[PDB]
Amino acid sequence: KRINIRLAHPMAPGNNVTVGYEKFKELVAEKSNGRVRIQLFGNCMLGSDRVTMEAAQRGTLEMASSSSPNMANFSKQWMVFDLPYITSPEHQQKLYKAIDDGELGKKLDEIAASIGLKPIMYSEYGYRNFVTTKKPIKTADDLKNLKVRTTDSPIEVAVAAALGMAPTPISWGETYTALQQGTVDGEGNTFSLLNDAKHTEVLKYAIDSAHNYSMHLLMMNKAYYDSLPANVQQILTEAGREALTYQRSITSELEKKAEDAFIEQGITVTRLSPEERAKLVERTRPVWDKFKDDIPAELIKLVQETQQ
Repeated sequence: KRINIRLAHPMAPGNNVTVGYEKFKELVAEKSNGRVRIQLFGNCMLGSDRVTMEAAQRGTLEMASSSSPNMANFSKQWMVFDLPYITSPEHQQKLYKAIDDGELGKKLDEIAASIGLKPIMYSEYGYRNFVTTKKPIKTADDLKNLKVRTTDSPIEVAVAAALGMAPTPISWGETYTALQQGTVDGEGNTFSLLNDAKHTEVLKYAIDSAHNYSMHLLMMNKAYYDSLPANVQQILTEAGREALTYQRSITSELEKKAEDAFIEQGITVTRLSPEERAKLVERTRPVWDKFKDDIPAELIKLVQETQQ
């Protein structure tokens, strides 16, 4: 008989992550001649990122996708990815290869297995960049004393404080109002999201700080995966790997288009000098020490090895 597999995620129609999951669904049905069907539950239809991931861990749902920062709720080891300047866009190809094929990908599988999960796709999300409403930012010093919106992420807060900024955690839904009303001076996020949410309407300045990286992790319940016939496991594995090839590339293209949209809307986008980049790196490096007790040195090293 048919195998029906539920996949919950929090993302909206047309989003880079949502569309990777559509390709995954398509590829599963092709490779299986229709025997296996992924049923998509996007847009938090089955609950928040956290609720649907816990369902996947406990086995009341087959698959779910969570952002790498939210995965830190299940194991703080996932914070390795959030550490400021642990990776940079220059080296992304080597990062993907390590995650997909390498010792890094093996270590992550171990971590996922310890919390009841099997990784299927490490969907690209991308790098966050600082933006402001009124205060020109072109250098690392321009950041000092900025009131900046953050999420609840510990690393986000510490990065802001390390740079001399005053972090204010504000929910996403409240952030546009806060910028418009001036309770914060700026934020840090992807160009794609800022453009898609039209934060660009209130922003005037951007720098290519690339000070945080994230992914969206599609996981299957490990016991469920282990209960499947080898040919089905391989279909899922292959489909996720193949879907990821497109999703990674689509994400890059969308980010380029978003940056173009910033410039078309009159936003000044400053490409930081080597000197200024070096200042952001060195100012934020002390954050790693604040979090190293929950992040194994071996995992940090594996990620670092992808950047050389």
